[PDB]
Amino acid sequence: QVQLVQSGAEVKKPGASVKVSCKTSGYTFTDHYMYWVRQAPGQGLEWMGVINPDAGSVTYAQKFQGRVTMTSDTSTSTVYMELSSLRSEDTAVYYCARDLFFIPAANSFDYWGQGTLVTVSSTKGPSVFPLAPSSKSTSGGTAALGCLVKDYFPEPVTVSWNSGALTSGVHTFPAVLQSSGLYSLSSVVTVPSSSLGTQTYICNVNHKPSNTKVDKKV
Amino acid sequence: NLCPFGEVFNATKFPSVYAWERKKISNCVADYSVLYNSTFFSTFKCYGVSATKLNDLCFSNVYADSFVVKGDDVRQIAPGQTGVIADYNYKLPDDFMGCVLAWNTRNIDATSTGNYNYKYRYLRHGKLRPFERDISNVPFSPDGKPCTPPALNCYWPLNDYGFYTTTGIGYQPYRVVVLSFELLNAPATVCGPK
Amino acid sequence: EIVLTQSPATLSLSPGERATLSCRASQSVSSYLAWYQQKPGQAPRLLIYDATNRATGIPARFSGSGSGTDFTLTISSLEPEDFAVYYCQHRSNWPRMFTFGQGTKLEIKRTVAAPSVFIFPPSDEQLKSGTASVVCLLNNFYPREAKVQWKVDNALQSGNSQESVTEQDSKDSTYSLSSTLTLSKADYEKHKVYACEVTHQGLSSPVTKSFNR
Repeated sequence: QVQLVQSGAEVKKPGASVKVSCKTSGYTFTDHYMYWVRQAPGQGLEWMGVINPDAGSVTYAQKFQGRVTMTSDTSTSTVYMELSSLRSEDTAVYYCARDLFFIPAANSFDYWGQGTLVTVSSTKGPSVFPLAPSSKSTSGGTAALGCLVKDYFPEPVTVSWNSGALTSGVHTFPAVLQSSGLYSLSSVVTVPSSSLGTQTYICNVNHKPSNTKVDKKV
Repeated sequence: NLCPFGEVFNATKFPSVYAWERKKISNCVADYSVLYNSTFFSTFKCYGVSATKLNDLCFSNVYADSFVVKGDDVRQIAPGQTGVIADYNYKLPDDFMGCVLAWNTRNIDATSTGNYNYKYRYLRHGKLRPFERDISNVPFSPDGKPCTPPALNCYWPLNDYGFYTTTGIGYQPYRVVVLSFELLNAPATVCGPK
Repeated sequence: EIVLTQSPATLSLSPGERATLSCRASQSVSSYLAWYQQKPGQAPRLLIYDATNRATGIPARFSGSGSGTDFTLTISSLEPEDFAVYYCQHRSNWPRMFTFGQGTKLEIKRTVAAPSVFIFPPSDEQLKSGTASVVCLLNNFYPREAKVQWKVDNALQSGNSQESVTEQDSKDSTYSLSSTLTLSKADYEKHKVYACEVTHQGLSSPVTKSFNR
């Protein structure tokens, strides 16, 4: 079956260039229109990025005229996108999609890739600051906890409770790009008042690009 | 140099519709003058653009086609027509920016004794996509379970035309050359003369 | 260029009713439309091409329509795996242009629940490094409409507060909201009574929870 495999994440700097590949397999990569779309977090996708892999035919959008340059390789069957002059408004997921028609015609996209999360900032490490289960705000038979994280740029991260034991109320809020330039996460959990103190409550941060794992008891 | 459009029309033989062939004419200097001057074209029906603008717009990469229809099937080769040669033989898109060129060959590709050398597909699951070439000979059946040619409800997927020379003007071998202009915003490779 | 506009942009329906997604263009374009479906987290999926043709693998419940300047995608019976964002795409002709809409998210309609208000005082471990922040929790609320405002000595505050809302939970079809008020260490000790005001539709009165340091 047709499947488009892409590369992984790629963090770049505000002013460098990004080169993301799109390997195609499962079909004849000779007569098929290839495209490239990008979805901003919360926003939508808006550009064509139509690349004709036959010899050299390309066509770009209006907002992306001299910033993007695409190319194809009939030997490896993989198209390449090169976006230069990365500003602070290009942090988004880049997709590569095929076409439903053949090379002369054009229609909607049918087979999509997997995405390429590209961001533009400086890397750092995380910091775990536990919240406080205030005994005064325990109305309703239950309580609340927290493992509020601090500024950290890379976000292939995750949290848990007792190494994944308790899975009731593991609501983990998405990160937010603070004014400093990094991200911050949050994770609370609701437990009965009768289980206060007896059951342990320790989160587990698994920030891989920082090699920092801090387990703090609330 | 001169665009290789002469070999597209002047050829020793053309494939059938079920196995139509294409070209990759690019990086040339076309003329578009050997098509308007002569009058041996039966149906010169361009779509998308007009015949006058073909000499001015710089196309990126043009694509030619070649197949032989059963005379009265040229009408089915059109952006929107259906039948038996436009759903599982050669599908043309609605937004087709090209020109259809058909001319009669009742004396070059016909025989008084029999010309059983051109076939077409008339049994296929579903319909085809624009610019799709399905070269296959597997048996056909309403359900699955690929059967043998000897069966009760399984038949061959292709049928021979059977062109003659002692018939009407309808059942005659016509050679259709479908040009497909691809106008991408790329470095111009094929422009007009001068 | 042809700017595609989607009017609702938020369609809350029940699991089993019919959808009325719309996609209206600016000019009088042809029937060259394309609906999509992007599950949160995954990649977009082709739903209806040419505004009247069903794609491969798409169930029979999806049936689009439309012509000229009034398009509509109507789902016969909604399914629990059919709640996602739907985009409609228009293709130009000469300069190979493509335009997308804004996305009409489809969520599950559920009984309006009261948001359980909770506030977390900042720990002394963060005070040693400055930038003290207070977190207010809002859990188990169906409608994504909550005005989370703090009370600096019975006053207002804005700019220094960022809110984060999760997605609809598959268990009870509720949401969760967490607001964080960023401040300074020397600024936190200026006041004593910090309050979190919650203005929700399901609440008959704005619930305000406060604590004394």
